[PDB]
Amino acid sequence: IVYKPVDLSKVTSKCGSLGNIHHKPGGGQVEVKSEKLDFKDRVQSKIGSLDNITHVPGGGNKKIETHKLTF
Amino acid sequence: IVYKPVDLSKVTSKCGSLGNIHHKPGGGQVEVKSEKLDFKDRVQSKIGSLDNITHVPGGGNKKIETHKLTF
Amino acid sequence: IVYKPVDLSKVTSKCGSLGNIHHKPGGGQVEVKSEKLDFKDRVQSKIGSLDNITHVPGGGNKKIETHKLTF
Amino acid sequence: IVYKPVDLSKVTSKCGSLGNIHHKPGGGQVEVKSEKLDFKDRVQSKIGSLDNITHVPGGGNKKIETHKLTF
Amino acid sequence: IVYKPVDLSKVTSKCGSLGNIHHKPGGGQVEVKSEKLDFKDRVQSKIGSLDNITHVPGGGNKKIETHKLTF
Amino acid sequence: IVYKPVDLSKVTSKCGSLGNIHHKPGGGQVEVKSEKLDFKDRVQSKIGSLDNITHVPGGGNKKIETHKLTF
Repeated sequence: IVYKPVDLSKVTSKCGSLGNIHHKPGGGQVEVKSEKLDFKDRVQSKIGSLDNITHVPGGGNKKIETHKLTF
Repeated sequence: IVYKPVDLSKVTSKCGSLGNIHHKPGGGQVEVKSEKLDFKDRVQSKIGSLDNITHVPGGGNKKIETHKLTF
Repeated sequence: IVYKPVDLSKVTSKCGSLGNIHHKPGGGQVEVKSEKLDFKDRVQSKIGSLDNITHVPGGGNKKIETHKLTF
Repeated sequence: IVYKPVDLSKVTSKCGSLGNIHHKPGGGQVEVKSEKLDFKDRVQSKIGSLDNITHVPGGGNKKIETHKLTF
Repeated sequence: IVYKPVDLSKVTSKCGSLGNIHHKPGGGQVEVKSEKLDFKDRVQSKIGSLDNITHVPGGGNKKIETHKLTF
Repeated sequence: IVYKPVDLSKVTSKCGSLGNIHHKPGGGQVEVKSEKLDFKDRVQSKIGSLDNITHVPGGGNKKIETHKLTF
């Protein structure tokens, strides 16, 4: 008996933002005028911000491999 | 007995935003005038913001492999 | 018996923000005038920020390998 | 003779107001205008009050346990 | 002789107001106008009150257990 | 003779006001205008009060345990 299985395989994930091109983003003009507003609860505001924000709770890998030879 | 299976396979996921081109996005003009608004509850606001935001809780890989030879 | 299996395989995750190009981002103009606003709860505000922020609670690897020969 | 009984039991009372959620109660508007009323006997009045009041004359526990071995 | 009874039981009372959600109750408007009323006897009055009131004279637990071995 | 009974049981009362959430109670508006009222007996009045009051004449525990071995 000759037992010579070969694994050359690939298992791949490419997830999120990959290989994107952003050429001169936000070259324009933003004007905000606010006089006398009242806010009674939470405010989240972004004006002209252009941040890059990444969250990756994923992307984990398992390899499990079992060999048994019983004579 | 000769046992010689060969695995050259590929398993691939490409998920989200891959290989996109954004050329001069947001080259225009944004004007916001707000006098005397009143807000009783949460406000979330974006003006000309243009952020890149990526969340990936996915993209995890499992390989499970098992071999037995019984004689 | 000859038992000579071969594994040359790859298990790979590419998750988050990879190989992106940002060329002259935020070259434009942001003006904010805010006179006499009132805030009774939490404010979070970003103006022209352009931050890079990464959270990676993921990306963990397990390899489990088992061998037994019983005679 | 082997006398090995086992009690892992639970006797539980959950009585009154438990695990309730009250989100922004009384967020509205109450106006009371009274000009020239006359009251010849006891007045008890609540306007917009929103109190929490708890009376617990109950909720007591009794355990009685008795063993006898007679030979 | 082997005497090994097992009690894993649960006896539970859940009485009153449990696990309720009240979301923005009393968010509206109440107006009371009273010019020249006359009251000859006791007045009890609630306007927009929204109180939480709990009375629990109940909710008591009694466990009685008895063992005897006679030989 | 082996006499080895086991009690790991629980007797529990949870009575009154437990694990409740009150989020922003009484965030609204209360106005009381009273010109020239007359009161000839006791007045008890609450306006916008929002009190927490607890009375616990209950909640007592009694445990009685008895053993005898007679030979």
